[PDB]
Amino acid sequence: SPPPIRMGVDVPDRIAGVAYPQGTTARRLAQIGAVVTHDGDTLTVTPPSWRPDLRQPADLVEEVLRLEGLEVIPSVLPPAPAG
Amino acid sequence: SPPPIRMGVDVPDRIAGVAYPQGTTARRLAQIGAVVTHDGDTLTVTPPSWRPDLRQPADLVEEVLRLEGLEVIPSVLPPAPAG
Ligand SMILES: [Mg+2]
Ligand SMILES: [Mg+2]
Repeated sequence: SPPPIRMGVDVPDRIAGVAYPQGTTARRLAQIGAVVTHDGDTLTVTPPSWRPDLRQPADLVEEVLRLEGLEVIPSVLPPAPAG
Repeated sequence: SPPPIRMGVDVPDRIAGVAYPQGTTARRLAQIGAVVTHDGDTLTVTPPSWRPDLRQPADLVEEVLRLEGLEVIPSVLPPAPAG
């Protein structure tokens, strides 16, 4: 088993800009073969042995975003300062 | 006496972008001769008879801002819109 990863339950929601339904992050991370335990608002994710690419929370964010479909991510313009 | 004017207690703070000390708006408006009464977070300002120019909250904002001095207003570039 690779080392466990600690990540907030709403981290994929923040990076995607989408409010995913309840339990979406835990369910998708369990589908790809990882074991997820709940510690309040923080998830402890241990990726499966066949997924050594999952080392940081960003690696887990890509798993949720790609399985939920990148088409659900809205289109908002960033707040760029005066150049 | 001209009709009374209602505006928020922090309206001059918002228009100026400066967090004035508490009681600044009420002190300055009474200083120019207006009757100021308190109702929660809304000020009822009755300008004096020699100030018919004070008719709207914007007129009251000018009095607080000019007496406190426009030098305290910081230089904050607004975010660049997607032009
Ligand atoms: Mg990846
Ligand atoms: Mg004026």
